[PDB]
Amino acid sequence: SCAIDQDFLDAAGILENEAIDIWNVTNGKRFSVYAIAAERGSRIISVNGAAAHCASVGDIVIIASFVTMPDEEARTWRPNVAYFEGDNEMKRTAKAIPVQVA
Amino acid sequence: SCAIDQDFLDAAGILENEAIDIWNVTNGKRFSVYAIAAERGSRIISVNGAAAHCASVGDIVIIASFVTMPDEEARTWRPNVAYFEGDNEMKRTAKAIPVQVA
Amino acid sequence: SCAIDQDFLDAAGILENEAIDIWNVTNGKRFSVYAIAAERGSRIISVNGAAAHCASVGDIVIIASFVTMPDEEARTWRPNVAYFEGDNEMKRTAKAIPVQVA
Amino acid sequence: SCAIDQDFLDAAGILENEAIDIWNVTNGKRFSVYAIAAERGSRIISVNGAAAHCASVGDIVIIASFVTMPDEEARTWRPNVAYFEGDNEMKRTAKAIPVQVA
Amino acid sequence: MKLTIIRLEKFSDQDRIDLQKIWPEYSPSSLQVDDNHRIYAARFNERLLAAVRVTLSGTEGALDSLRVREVTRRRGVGQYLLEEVLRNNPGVSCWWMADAGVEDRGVMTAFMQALGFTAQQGGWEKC
Amino acid sequence: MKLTIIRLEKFSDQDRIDLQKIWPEYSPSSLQVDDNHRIYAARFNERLLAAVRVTLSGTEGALDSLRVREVTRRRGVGQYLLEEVLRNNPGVSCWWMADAGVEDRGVMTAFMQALGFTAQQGGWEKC
Amino acid sequence: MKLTIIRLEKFSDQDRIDLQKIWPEYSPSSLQVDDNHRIYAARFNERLLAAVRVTLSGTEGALDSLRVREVTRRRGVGQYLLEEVLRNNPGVSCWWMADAGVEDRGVMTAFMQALGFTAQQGGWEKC
Amino acid sequence: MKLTIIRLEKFSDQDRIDLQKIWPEYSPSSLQVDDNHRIYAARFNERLLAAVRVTLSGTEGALDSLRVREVTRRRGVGQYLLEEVLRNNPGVSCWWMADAGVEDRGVMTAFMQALGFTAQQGGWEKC
Amino acid sequence: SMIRTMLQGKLHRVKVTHADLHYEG
Amino acid sequence: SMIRTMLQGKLHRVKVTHADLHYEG
Amino acid sequence: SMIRTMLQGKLHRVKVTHADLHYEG
Amino acid sequence: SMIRTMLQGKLHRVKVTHADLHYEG
Ligand SMILES: CC(=O)SCCNC(=O)CCNC(=O)[C@H](O)C(C)(C)COP(=O)(O)OP(=O)(O)OC[C@H]1O[C@@H](n2cnc3c(N)ncnc32)[C@H](O)[C@@H]1OP(=O)(O)O
Ligand SMILES: CC(=O)SCCNC(=O)CCNC(=O)[C@H](O)C(C)(C)COP(=O)(O)OP(=O)(O)OC[C@H]1O[C@@H](n2cnc3c(N)ncnc32)[C@H](O)[C@@H]1OP(=O)(O)O
Ligand SMILES: CC(=O)SCCNC(=O)CCNC(=O)[C@H](O)C(C)(C)COP(=O)(O)OP(=O)(O)OC[C@H]1O[C@@H](n2cnc3c(N)ncnc32)[C@H](O)[C@@H]1OP(=O)(O)O
Ligand SMILES: CC(=O)SCCNC(=O)CCNC(=O)[C@H](O)C(C)(C)COP(=O)(O)OP(=O)(O)OC[C@H]1O[C@@H](n2cnc3c(N)ncnc32)[C@H](O)[C@@H]1OP(=O)(O)O
Ligand SMILES: [Cl-]
Ligand SMILES: [Cl-]
Ligand SMILES: [Cl-]
Ligand SMILES: [Cl-]
Ligand SMILES: [Mg+2]
Ligand SMILES: [Mg+2]
Ligand SMILES: [Mg+2]
Ligand SMILES: [Mg+2]
Repeated sequence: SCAIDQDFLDAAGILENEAIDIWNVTNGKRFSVYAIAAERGSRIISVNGAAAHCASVGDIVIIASFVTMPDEEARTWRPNVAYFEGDNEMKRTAKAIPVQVA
Repeated sequence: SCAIDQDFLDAAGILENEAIDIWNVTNGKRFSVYAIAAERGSRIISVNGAAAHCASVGDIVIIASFVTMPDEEARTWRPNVAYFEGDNEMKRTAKAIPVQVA
Repeated sequence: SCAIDQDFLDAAGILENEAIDIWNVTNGKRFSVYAIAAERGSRIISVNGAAAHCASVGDIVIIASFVTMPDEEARTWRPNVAYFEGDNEMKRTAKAIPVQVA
Repeated sequence: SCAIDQDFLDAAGILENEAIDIWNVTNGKRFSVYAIAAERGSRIISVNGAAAHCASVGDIVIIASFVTMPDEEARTWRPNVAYFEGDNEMKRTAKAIPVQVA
Repeated sequence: MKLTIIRLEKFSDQDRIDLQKIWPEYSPSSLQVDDNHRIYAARFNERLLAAVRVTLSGTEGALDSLRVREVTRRRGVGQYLLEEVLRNNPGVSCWWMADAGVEDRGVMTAFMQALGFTAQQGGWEKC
Repeated sequence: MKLTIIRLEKFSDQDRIDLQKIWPEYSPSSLQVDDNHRIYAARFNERLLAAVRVTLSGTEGALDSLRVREVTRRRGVGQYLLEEVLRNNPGVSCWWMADAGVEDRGVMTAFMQALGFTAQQGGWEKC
Repeated sequence: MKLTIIRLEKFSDQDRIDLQKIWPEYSPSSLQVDDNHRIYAARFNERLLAAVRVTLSGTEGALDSLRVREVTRRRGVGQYLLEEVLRNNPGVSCWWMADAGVEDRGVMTAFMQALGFTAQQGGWEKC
Repeated sequence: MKLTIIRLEKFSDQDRIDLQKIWPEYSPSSLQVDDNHRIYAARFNERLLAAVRVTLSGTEGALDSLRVREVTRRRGVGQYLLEEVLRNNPGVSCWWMADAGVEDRGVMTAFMQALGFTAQQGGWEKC
Repeated sequence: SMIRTMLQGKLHRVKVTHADLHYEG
Repeated sequence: SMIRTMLQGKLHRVKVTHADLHYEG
Repeated sequence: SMIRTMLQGKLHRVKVTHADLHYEG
Repeated sequence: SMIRTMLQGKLHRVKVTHADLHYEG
């Protein structure tokens, strides 16, 4: 349902066959699918099958994966975040989102 | 809510009473329900009750089930995939989806 | 978000504060909320707060709860089903849904 | 996707990076995102990115988090509830919702 | 619709097809129904899953030909069928079922006992 | 709406019905309210869940007739009711509740103690 | 579309590009196809993932040049490719594959054996 | 927008407010910027979270006044800020930061070391 | 160690008695 | 102790044979 | 070994202060 | 024994390269 360049999967810690959520910044649709692999280096983000009703080529999306863990571990957990610009050029990876200030 | 030929449940490793997601290729709707059994050999896919607002007879859908497991197991996990054509004739079962190439 | 006669919670094995899904047979909307208790014997099904955008008085709904368990247990699991007619009169409880035949 | 005053996160027992559901009382939309922290005392509830298609400034929302636990623990579980009025002034915290009566 | 126990007085074409699958040994007509000779059936999603014949003689009643389709066994269909036959015939104080044609008597006894019947020579009683 | 503690000065038809369920022993009128003789109630989803009578004499105050509907006990309704009565009567430095009509004094003591009251002969005090 | 095994009789521009990636050592034309000299390929999402050459001589058939793109190995593509070549050539009772050009014979043997072929001197047979 | 490291050449009203919160000890103007005296800041969701002053002398550069808002510490803001200052000044082969005003030198050393700087008498170096 | 999500129970065809945006919720 | 949600299996492009609001459901 | 999904906590009737498509997110 | 659902990772503002109803899916 969504094929993703393997390098992007690794950066964000997403697995082939893992459930993922897609939030479409362009058209506001929010949908859940699973990841398949695309060829490393291809830069591909392919929205396939029934999911293609929910995005078009050129749409800017945010792709997330969620895990479960005990409360004690979740208090120190750090997510794997990867940031893109342009034609799917990876600009930065990080392990935390900053605090939004007034 | 969705009754499914028992042979199709077995092929995909879906259980009676298991939560399932339905993605409608025909009309783009995405909904979650649970599986009930239909008679083995009947080829039936029956969308029942409130779910029948979301599909019509003749619609082509994709039915999926999701499981949880520890990270280490998930890295080697292989899904149970079954592929249909025509009037619900099962053409192939498989344990992996290929890599999409450029 | 949904207050439910305590006798109905007990019949279906739903707990106060448990996540539940509501599928509206009348208007086709599907939403997820949590259960609160209503007074035993009141027959009440109250859709409250933001959820009241999704149902009206008189709508016929199906309310479900989902649990997780290991694969081996799930193969023998039997759900708690309760069936209503008229003004929320409980007609039957059961532990299985039959097989749909051709 | 949703930044929330740290004091509000603590009151409700929500963690930075925890999945949350948002139910919009104003416009009826229901969406799921994750929490990020906003500056303590800021009173901020910021709906960011693709989620901003689903709420506007001034909308009244209900933000919830869900956890899983064994059946035996869930029978005595008490949720962390915090109640607001006006410009995000916290009026009360509680550990139970009352029973709705006829 | 949900599982419902019906008394059959007239048969649709579909009822005829489904009853063939339940009772392949009967070819009805040959199924004469009247006030004392009744057929009860279990209906789910517009199909008959199970049926039983009931012969009423006032305070005595007899059951025969109880069968649930093999595809939908052990999901409570036979029990609800028999429960509802008893409840809708509150005048009957003594019920008898012969062990005639029963494919597996030991399963039938387990079932009948779950329903409050006592095993006797040649059948099961609730009186 | 969410649980809210209100001072009742006038009673709607609904308030009359709900107060019958809270205090079946009182038949009001007979519930005369004025500036020194107050009824506070806990309202949730347009119904009264609990109520208490308050008698003010300047820096002294008395509470009587505290009851939470049995259906909604142990969900913090009584505690919030008493908290808000104290907070909205900041002039009162000495509070007394008699053990009159209390169904279970040992539960009442546990409750009153959780609220900072001391058990005394014949009631509970916070002074 | 889902993984599909096709017999290639004509080549699109895309087929030419994909076959370069599968068989960089061949530069076709040089790929002459006709009724007895066939190319089968595995197609997924509008790209060729794998291909094999088949030489038919009635009840004898030979396979050469089997390759799956390295990016999509161990996902069942080679097995389905060979399965479908056998199934679509039911006249062939003896199949041979030479060990020519095989990069890793020990992986090839594991694969061929999974497909019911026997390792022989110089290749694998199913006859 | 996501965390971004910017060189500040002009200050908006908002930049002035945010820089007061970062550096309450400075009252700018007094912040003269030019080609060799630069301010880099970390911007997130339209606010400045952190800033540092940079003094360039060809192949030598000095850093001073590094501070991340206490509310958003230990989320990688300081590290990205310093990374990007180094990367955008590829002419500089020797960097120095004095231990002036540092609130906790032992945290600063841990940080600077994570960034490849060596603790020296009076500051940290990367040369 | 694979964990399944299963229907636990269901209330089939109850009717909504009250619906109010201002109730809690 | 991190637990992942994984595709278990899928029925790819089946066709709906029956759809009825009054069936159970 | 049946595991339930339970309300953990809730913020009841907060008001949105900011909504921006370009904020992170 | 309370288990939380946490963001694991995210791809922030990738652009869709292909969208096809007939691709697998
Ligand atoms: C022409 C003619 O028809 S002649 C008559 C021929 N009829 C036969 O030969 C009977 C064929 N068998 C059947 O039709 C069925 O197997 C029946 C009628 C015996 C039972 O019907 P079912 O719908 O499967 O039973 P149901 O699910 O309602 O069972 C209720 C209880 O019966 C008992 N029971 C039913 N089947 C079994 C079994 N195989 N083993 C042990 N106990 C059983 C159990 O206590 C069960 O309750 P539980 O599942 O809560 O444990
Ligand atoms: C005419 C007339 O009305 S005469 C007066 C008659 N009134 C009576 O007889 C009193 C009847 N009982 C009640 O109405 C209630 O049981 C009350 C007022 C005592 C308590 O009200 P509730 O809403 O149930 O109590 P609430 O949930 O606010 O309890 C707060 C704290 O009190 C204590 N408490 C309350 N009930 C109990 C109990 N049954 N056992 C032990 N402690 C208790 C606990 O510490 C509790 O805090 P926790 O739950 O965090 O442990
Ligand atoms: C010009 C020319 O082309 S000359 C020919 C050159 N060709 C070569 O050098 C072959 C290069 N290798 C390949 O192309 C592939 O690795 C192939 C053809 C051998 C196998 O293709 P794949 O699609 O990867 O195999 P597939 O996934 O269908 O494997 C099926 C079964 O084969 C066996 N198998 C495949 N690969 C391996 C392996 N690396 N180790 C052990 N067994 C294997 C396994 O039993 C496997 O089943 P399982 O995964 O259920 O365990
Ligand atoms: C006028 C004037 O401004 S004078 C200058 C005054 N400045 C000061 O007094 C400095 C005040 N402190 C700060 O501003 C910050 O605490 C800083 C700059 C030292 C670090 O900034 P932060 O954004 O919190 O650090 P960042 O999260 O990027 O940390 C990166 C690495 O540094 C190290 N580090 C940072 N903080 C700590 C800490 N408290 N303890 C140990 N190591 C730390 C760690 O290795 C960390 O990596 P990890 O989290 O992957 O373990
Ligand atoms: Cl989960
Ligand atoms: Cl789960
Ligand atoms: Cl779960
Ligand atoms: Cl979960
Ligand atoms: Mg049955
Ligand atoms: Mg209470
Ligand atoms: Mg393969
Ligand atoms: Mg930081």
